[PDB]
Amino acid sequence: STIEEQAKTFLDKFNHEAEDLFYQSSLASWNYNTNITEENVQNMNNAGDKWSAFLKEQSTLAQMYPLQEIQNLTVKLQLQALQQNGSSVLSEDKSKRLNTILNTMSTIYSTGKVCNPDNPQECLLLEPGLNEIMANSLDYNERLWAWESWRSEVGKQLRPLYEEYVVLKNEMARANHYEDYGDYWRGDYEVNGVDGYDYSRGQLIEDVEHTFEEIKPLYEHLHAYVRAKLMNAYPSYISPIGCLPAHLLGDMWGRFWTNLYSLTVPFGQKPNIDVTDAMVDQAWDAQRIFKEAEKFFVSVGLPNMTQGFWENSMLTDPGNVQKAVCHPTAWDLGKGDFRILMCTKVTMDDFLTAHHEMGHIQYDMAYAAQPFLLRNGANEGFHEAVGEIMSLSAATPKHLKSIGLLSPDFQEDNETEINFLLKQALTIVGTLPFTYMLEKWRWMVFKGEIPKDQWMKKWWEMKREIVGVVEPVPHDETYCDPASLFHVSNDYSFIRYYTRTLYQFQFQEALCQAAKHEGPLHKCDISNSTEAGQKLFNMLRLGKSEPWTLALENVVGAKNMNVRPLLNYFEPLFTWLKDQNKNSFVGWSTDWSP
Amino acid sequence: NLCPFHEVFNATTFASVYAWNRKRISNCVADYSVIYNFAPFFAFKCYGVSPTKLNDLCFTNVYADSFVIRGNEVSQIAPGQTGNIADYNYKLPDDFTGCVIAWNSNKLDSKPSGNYNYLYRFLRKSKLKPFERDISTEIYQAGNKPCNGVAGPNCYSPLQSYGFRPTYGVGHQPYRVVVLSFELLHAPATVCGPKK
Ligand SMILES: *[C@@H]1O[C@H](CO)[C@@H](O)[C@H](O)[C@H]1NC(C)=O
Ligand SMILES: *[C@@H]1O[C@H](CO)[C@@H](O)[C@H](O)[C@H]1NC(C)=O
Ligand SMILES: *[C@@H]1O[C@H](CO)[C@@H](O)[C@H](O)[C@H]1NC(C)=O
Ligand SMILES: *[C@@H]1O[C@H](CO)[C@@H](O)[C@H](O)[C@H]1NC(C)=O
Repeated sequence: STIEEQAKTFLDKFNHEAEDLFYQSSLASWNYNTNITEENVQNMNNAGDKWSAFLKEQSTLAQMYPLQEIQNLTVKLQLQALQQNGSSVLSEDKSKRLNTILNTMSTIYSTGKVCNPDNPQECLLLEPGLNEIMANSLDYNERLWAWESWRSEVGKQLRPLYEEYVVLKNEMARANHYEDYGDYWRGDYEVNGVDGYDYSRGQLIEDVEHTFEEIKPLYEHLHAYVRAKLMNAYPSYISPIGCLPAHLLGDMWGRFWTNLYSLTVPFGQKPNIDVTDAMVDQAWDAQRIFKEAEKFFVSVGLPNMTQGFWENSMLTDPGNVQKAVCHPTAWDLGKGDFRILMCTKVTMDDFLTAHHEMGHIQYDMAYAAQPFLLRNGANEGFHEAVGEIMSLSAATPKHLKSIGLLSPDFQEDNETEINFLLKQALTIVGTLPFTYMLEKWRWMVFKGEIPKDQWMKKWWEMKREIVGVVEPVPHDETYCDPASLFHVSNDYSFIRYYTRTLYQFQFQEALCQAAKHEGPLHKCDISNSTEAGQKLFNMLRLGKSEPWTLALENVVGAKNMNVRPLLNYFEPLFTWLKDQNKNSFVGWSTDWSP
Repeated sequence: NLCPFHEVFNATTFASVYAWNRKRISNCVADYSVIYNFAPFFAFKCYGVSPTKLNDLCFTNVYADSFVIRGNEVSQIAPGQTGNIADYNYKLPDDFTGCVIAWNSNKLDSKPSGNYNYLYRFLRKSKLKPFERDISTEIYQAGNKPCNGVAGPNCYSPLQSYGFRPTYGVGHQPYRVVVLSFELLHAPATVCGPKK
């Protein structure tokens, strides 16, 4: 028996045992998320301990077979995923210190309650209070107070922990035969062994930078329009030539500009599209919503869902008798069990997110034939891109008219298309510069080529030039403003939101080209297109077996991130912006001084 | 005389696929209509014999192999198939004049705690042959180093379990499969169909 045959046998035994234990762990987690008790917490703890203890032993018995003696590619990928040392390279004391640091950071971010104003009796929490007062606020002083109060009390707590967390993560990454933790993270968009379809962990940086350079003019036009619209509401608070203050971007950290729509809608007289009224008047429930979504998927060509999905998914909150978190998530519990957990209201947003999680489920069933370690997207943006394709398609007025929520009396015009494209750009384009900024900063920090005594200095100077958001007040080095973000504090990769944004529009362009759709791309409908369904399914069924380069080419025809689908998607909006903001300055000055 | 056609289909427990149960049926009236009592039959393939002309021929013996597999492994119970059931657990010949009957048993079998009593074999030195049974549980060494007993780094005990929870998908649910194989040896046939 050769080393590769030994690897095959080991990987098969693994796949089986891992599938069993993963089903047990996922079922325990689903029981908890549908029923928050103490017995359910204990069940998750036991199942997760068993799963992690199995994964450690299987990794330490996978280290035996070297990769250099393996000629197969699927076996190579499975053993590469299984042999990952992870945090085991660190000593016991260092590993426990890192775990304690991560837990303390997560608890500080989650339980953070700030109480500067008046007596500490009045304090707000993340979800209802701080988000409610940051999303919809017209008070510059109040917004500044909230932003600087959260950035001061919290960041000062994370920074002493964050520096040592960075040191420990960099040490672990170096011990893992990498260059830094940034390289460890970039090792996900890496292909080695395939000729013609290969990727490098620095090639990702080059590609991301080139794509952002391509996207930049559209972002500058959108930024100028946003500043011009914000000026009318906010007098004497934003300069005509300078950048945009960070605390007035709707979100807590300015990740999304979606909430900045009431102050930026061009055609206020023209009503926006919304089908909530007709949806609730036509006696529509969660069952009907999901039945319509599965009808759309069947019309596209994808297979229907199991009868167990309907009887096991919890689509509505079961009242206050039992408490259950209803964050919309699609569950792939393993052995043929697909469930969706969400609190479905009769709303356009809930309909769209039902389509999104249903696309996630379709992706999960597509690669159900792949081995356990290859049951994932080609990279970490493919799943969200696949879901967002169907979210984009199901929101079109043509599809709404076809299904029945939109009356035929309604007409489509350039004003409506501009409103829809502006909302889409605020949601989608406005997050790409921020994501690229954050991941560039984190990569530079982990690489260590920059010094440590100017973390916030470099963070702010990169905010000025990349995203165009300025510091409302000066910040010293005791702050840790990047750590205030959930992904930064909880040790999460953030380039996935950059990559998925390009991938989803590439997929939409390819599928609409294969659906013989004529006209603008934003008015497309993948529905009733078995050709588009088959083309998407070809990439869907691959999973992680084929390299993401080949998976992208199998459905699109390109080999990397392309900005052209995004640009020709937003071409009508871009042309309208160019026509409209010609009398106002475009861009941000570098000479601004508070 | 009516031999246990009902007892094979209506049995409290069904054997594992790796060690399946074979019953030799002889000296009978045919009474194939007892088989058709069960409505939810997931598969009624009838390779080599008409599914309506069974009650006209005579065979020396009839074998009713009964076992439990997954839903996506039912397709491997057919002449010429390949997988893990068709070459390590239960292979049936290329000719195979007979019928394959399978129906879902997610209620009788399966258990929320995990029904690990139903096992299958996933490792063998050589592929199985038509109608062969491998009950031995000797550990299948992966390569280049004898285990001299117990399992280890590249040892690997061969039998693998199903688990069969009731929340599994349709292709991962238990399926009681009863395979009828008619034997036509050049001997006085003992099983015949009724006729006036
Ligand atoms: C949910 O938890 C409650 C808490 O006592 C208990 O009835 C049972 O464990 C679960 N019930 C249901 C209906 O899920
Ligand atoms: C790797 O092994 C699998 C075994 O199922 C096989 O299907 C595949 O073709 C092999 N890869 C190559 C490149 O031969
Ligand atoms: C799924 O859709 C198909 C349409 O091709 C239909 O025949 C089938 O009954 C549906 N099944 C479920 C469970 O919705
Ligand atoms: C898809 O085709 C069906 C049948 O012709 C039709 O009822 C439905 O409105 C179509 N949907 C779309 C979005 O074109």
